[PDB]
Formats: sequence, C-alpha cells, structure tokens
Amino acid sequence: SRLMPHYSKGKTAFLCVDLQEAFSKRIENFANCVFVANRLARLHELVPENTKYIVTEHYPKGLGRIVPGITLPQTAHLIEKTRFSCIVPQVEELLEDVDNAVVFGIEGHACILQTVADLLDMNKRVFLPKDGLGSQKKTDFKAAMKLMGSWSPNCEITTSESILLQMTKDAMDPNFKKISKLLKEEPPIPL
Amino acid sequence: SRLMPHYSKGKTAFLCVDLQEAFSKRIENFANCVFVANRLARLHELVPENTKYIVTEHYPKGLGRIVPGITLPQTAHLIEKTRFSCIVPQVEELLEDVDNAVVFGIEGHACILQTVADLLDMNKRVFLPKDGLGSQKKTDFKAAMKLMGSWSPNCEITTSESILLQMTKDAMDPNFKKISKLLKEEPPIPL
Amino acid sequence: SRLMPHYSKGKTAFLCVDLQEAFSKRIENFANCVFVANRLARLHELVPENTKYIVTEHYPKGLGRIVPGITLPQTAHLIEKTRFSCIVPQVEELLEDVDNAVVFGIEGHACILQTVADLLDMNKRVFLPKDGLGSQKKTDFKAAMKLMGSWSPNCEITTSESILLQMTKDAMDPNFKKISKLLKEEPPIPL
Amino acid sequence: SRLMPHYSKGKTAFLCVDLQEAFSKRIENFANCVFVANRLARLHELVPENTKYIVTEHYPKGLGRIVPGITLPQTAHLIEKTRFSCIVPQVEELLEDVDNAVVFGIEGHACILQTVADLLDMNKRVFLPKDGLGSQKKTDFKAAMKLMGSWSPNCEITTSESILLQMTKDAMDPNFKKISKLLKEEPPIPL
Repeated sequence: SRLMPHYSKGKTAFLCVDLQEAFSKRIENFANCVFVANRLARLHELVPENTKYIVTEHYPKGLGRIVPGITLPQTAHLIEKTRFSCIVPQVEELLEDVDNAVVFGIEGHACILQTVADLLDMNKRVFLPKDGLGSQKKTDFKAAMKLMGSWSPNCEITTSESILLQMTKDAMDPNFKKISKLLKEEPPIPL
Repeated sequence: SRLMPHYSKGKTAFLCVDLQEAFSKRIENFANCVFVANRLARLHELVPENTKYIVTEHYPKGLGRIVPGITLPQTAHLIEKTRFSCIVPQVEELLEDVDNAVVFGIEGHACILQTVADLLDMNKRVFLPKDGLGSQKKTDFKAAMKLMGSWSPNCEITTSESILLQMTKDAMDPNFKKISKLLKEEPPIPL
Repeated sequence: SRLMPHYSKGKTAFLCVDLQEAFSKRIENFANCVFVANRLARLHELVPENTKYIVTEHYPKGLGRIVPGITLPQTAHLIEKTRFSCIVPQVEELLEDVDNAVVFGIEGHACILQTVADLLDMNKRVFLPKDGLGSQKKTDFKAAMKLMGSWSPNCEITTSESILLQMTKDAMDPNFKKISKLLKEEPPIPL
Repeated sequence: SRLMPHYSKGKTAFLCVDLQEAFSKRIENFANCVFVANRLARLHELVPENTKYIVTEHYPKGLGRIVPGITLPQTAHLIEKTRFSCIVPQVEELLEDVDNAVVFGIEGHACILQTVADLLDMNKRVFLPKDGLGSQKKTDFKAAMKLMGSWSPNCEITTSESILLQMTKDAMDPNFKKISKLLKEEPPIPL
C-alpha cells in the first residue's frame, strides 16, 4: 500500500476544510484551493458510490461561511465545529466504513495539520494535494508540509492531478472519459 | 503521539537558549527569535501550572547577557553554563517531571542542535518553532534543520503559531480568549 | 544494499517511459529526458548480457509515438499500453529474472509515480535519474519527487552521471573506457 | 548515538577525498572544500591521539595531484586508487579500530557517494560537512545530498563549524582554546 487504490476498492472521503470568506483575501493560493475543491466535487459526483464529500465550517457566525465560488455536491455532508482539528463526533462516526481520506483546504499549519494527525491515529490513509493547500504565511506553511512529509507510509503529499490518476489505474477505465474532463481545466494560479 | 498534547496533559518546558547581546547583530532573524521568546513567555504566564520557562546563558561575563528586549516571566529559571548543549546538572533535575520541551533560540547548528539531541536521549518530546530559530550563516542553519527533521517521531519542527494552536485543541477552550491575543501580534520580520 | 551493484551482479532493466511526440513541447526538460534515454541506450549496448531496454508507448494512435531523437537499441523491447503504471502483463513476465530497474521518462507525478510504486511491490530495486525525469508543471513534479525520496531503502533518486559510475565501481574496469565516452557528452539543457 | 561523541571517546578518521588539480576550476565551491580540508587538518594536529588524517588520490598521473593550497599534517596517510569508492584494501585495514569517519571532498554524486555507502556497510558512523563538499553540476550534487540525508541514523550532513563543536561538548574543554582559533577563520566563499 504505497499509493491510492482504484476507486472501486474500499471507501474514500474527500474533506474540504474551512475554505471560508474570512480567509479569501488573506491567502495567496486561496483560488487554487477553491479550484481543487471543485475538481474533487465533480469527481465525487462521477463515482458517488465509493466516495463521500465532507465540508467543515469553523466558527461560522464569526467571520466564516463556505465561499460561493465552490459548488458543493447534493450529497455533501457539511458540519460546523469549533475544534481546530476536523475530527468531531459528527465526522468520527461518518468514517466508520471509510479507509481513505483526501484532506484539502486551509490552514496547512493549523486546521489541516491537526486533522491529518488525528486521521493517522484512526488508521486512515490520508492523501493530501499540495495543489489545494495554503497558509497566510509561507514559513508557517513550509514547516508544516516538511513535517507531514515525514509521517509516511500512511501520509502522502502530491497534487490534485496525480491523485485523480492514482484512482484511475487505466486510461481505458469506464469512467476515464468523464474524469479526463476535469484534468483539462486550468487552475487560476499557474502550477 | 504525533503532535503536542493539550496543555493540561503532562508537563511542557519552554527553553530560551543563549539569546544574548553578542549575537544580536550577527544574526539576521534575531528579532524574530526575540518575538517568539516573548510569545512563549506570555503563553507560559497564561498556563503556569503545566508549563516551565527556562533561560540559558552561555559564558555571560565574556560577551553574553539575555537581551533586554525579552521580558522574562517572574517564574523563569535562568541558569548559566559553559557546555554548548543546554543539558547541565541544574536543568537535568528540573526535567524529572516534564514530558515535553519547546526549544527555541540560537545557534541552530551549535547550541540548539546538541541540546535537542540530548533531550531526545532523555525520552523527551521536543518541538521546535523554526519561527524562533536562527544562525549566523544560512548554510550552517539549513544543514542543521534538514538533520533535526529526520529525528522523528520524537522531534518536530513547525512554527510558533502552529505550536500554540496544537496545545489548544479547541477554539472554545477556556484559555483561547487569552491565547488568541498572542497570535494577533506581528513579528518584526515578515514570515 | 544501498547503491547500484556492479553491472555483473544480477540483472538490471532500463525503462524509457512514454517519451512521445505529444509531450515534446509541453515539458521544459524534455530534451534532457531524451539525452538520458540515449545515454542509457548506448550503455545498454556496452553490457547487453546483464541489461535490458524497455520502451513504453501510452495510447499511441491518439497523440503518441516514441520521439525520433532517441535511437533505440536493436534488442529493445517496445510495448504499448493504456494503463498509466508501466506494469502490464507483457513487462511483468519480462522482469521474472531482473533484480534492478532504472525508470526514466515522463510524467513524474503520473506514469512514473505509479510505475515505481508497482515496481516496489515486486521487490525490485528502483533507481531513478532525476536527470532524465520531467513534468508539465513544476508543482506536480516537485511533490512527486519529494514523495519517492521517502520510499527508501529500495527507491533512490540520483542523476544519470552518478548511476553509470555506480555500476562501474572501478575506473580500471574493462568497460570503463567505453563508459567514460558517455559521461563526456553534453546534455542540451545545462545541469 | 545521534551526534559526534567527544573526541576522547573512540577513534575518528578524517577523509580528504580527490581534492586534485584537475577539479580546481571545474567546481564552484572548490575553495571552500580546500578551506574545510585545512580546518580539519589543523584540528587533527590538536588531538592526534584519537584522530587520523587520510588523503585519497584518484588516477594521479592522469590529471590528478593534491592541491598545494592544502597543507597536510605530517601524520597524514595518503594513498592512491582507481576505484571511485575510497574503500580500498589499504584504507580498509586502517579503519579496523576507527568508529567514526569525517568524509569531505569531491564529487558528491560520484566518489563521495560510493565511499559513504561502503562506510555505512562497515558499521562506521559517517559525518559529512556540506561545508566542504562539491560537484561540477548543481543537479548532480543536490540529488546526491538529498539521498545521503535519508541514510540515517548512521549518516549525518551538517557543516564544518557544527562538527568541531560536536566533538568539544564544553567551552571549558582543555583544547577549546586551540579549537576556537579555527572557527574564527573566514572561508573564501561566504556561507
């Protein structure tokens, strides 16, 4: 077990974390975090039998609401929390049958970091697209990414493009036709 | 055990190392090491039951005295040593009940490096904020940080901001109100 | 076992992956991937008893054909596949007696990544020359290389020059005279 | 065992590798490799009871002779070889009582890389000062250093300054007075 298994094997759960209004202008690559969030949302719709979409909101009333730029799937499980780690009672039971987790959002050193560490304690295989991850400061971000990259072999940091291709082992995959449509989309900020 | 536990669990000891006058102008990010030193000092005051503040002075009389820019807590244990590693008889017994250590200061390749290696031999969980760490030369510093980043799983290098948030798992924490005051402070050199 | 053994010990198989026309202008260091491909091709000819040369073609008819800039050996095993990972039934049986693999080509995050992960599952010792590896985007590439560099001790990422020297432990090697001819060649893009 | 022990414990052997005339103008940081070579040479003289100095010459007659800029100690063991790895019968028996090795020279991806890998097979603790290491190309060098940095816990890459301070745990060391003289010297190329 070194890469994401084919989408048919086990269950994967996507996790859009704290992509809220208050952070939109305070992060540089926020737009690329929104792009990846949509990329995974459309992917989720293509294979909804094996995938789940979870959206987290941190202290909503006080400077926080999921950015309208992201069109969430109709089967999206949106919860609201005050704990920095996105592991709350509500999502804990939602991952009782899920073997994999795609955590993407903000902040790399804060919410993301404590979420993935908790997910690693639950024996879950976490896969993080650097593509859709950010922070307000570069030093705070860098130090967090270098750390999670040493949490192998159950934690891996790649890109949104690679992740999609990992789940579809073959190009003659029945769903590839629909998946390849997503890879052609151009992210706001060049990669 | 992959991140700092909540401040209520066990004992943590902050370690301000060799932030003296002789180094003030010889280091580029010395001011940011002073900022973090103050950040951890105020944090220590907020939860003094589970935290300890230790300040080290290396060969004081000969070019050395803790910089007046840092306002030390009243419960600070300041000791003076000649050994590069900040593990001397005086601090060895002071860590008989402490499970965690936040080492921050100067120099990354010298005093810091030999301190954390000794702390790892004592089974202690060391957490280092790159935020408040420096060196006179970049190459000396870089080579030291890449090394300590391979001393997992008991050694972790993040930032001052992340570290504070690790100790406070929830934003509805009784102390968060007082802790969040520190995160709003702006470091002299942009991160 | 920490580096490539002398070419006489065991069997090594070179793997030129998906270096096709459609990618020629979409990658920056494509020319250096072609250079290394030729470097390994001539090397293969010098010691053909212990080495094998394998070329992969991904969906040929639809934008794909091995670039004419690469002169393949006469003993080259060229196969065509639709699976992103270059592990297909045809090459699986071709590696029944091979202990080492030199994987070089494109893309670092896509085909390469899933190929080396599968090769690691087969207990094979993979050695990757960063020299002859690329991607359309830097972020996609970087994130892939940082990952495979944590797949030790059976996966190693060096350069084409180092790899050749690893196989020839001594400069008084009977074949060194012919091998040293290859190292003198200048890659299109400076290293 | 995470850092260099005090010079009194066990035996350490310095290794100046292939710092010859033919490479002087083909490497950028060759002068800094010469500086470190002299730094370790003077250090060797200060504690000659526990240290050994070994100089390697690769194919001398044909473009090779130790650079006159380096003043070798009178107790230096200079040998000549044709094997890229600096492990030849002559030095193999010279390390029968030595527990540590400081390998510094050129090339990072070639001679150095194969030397340290062989030294790791001999159970020796290798410590490499990035300070005194180089290559003709940056990509060849970088890929080699990232690799050896994953060969822990018996291989460590720091700087010449840190290494000297590791061996002298205390500043009140009987020899510190003589050692501190070396740290004050300015390397040709700024670090």
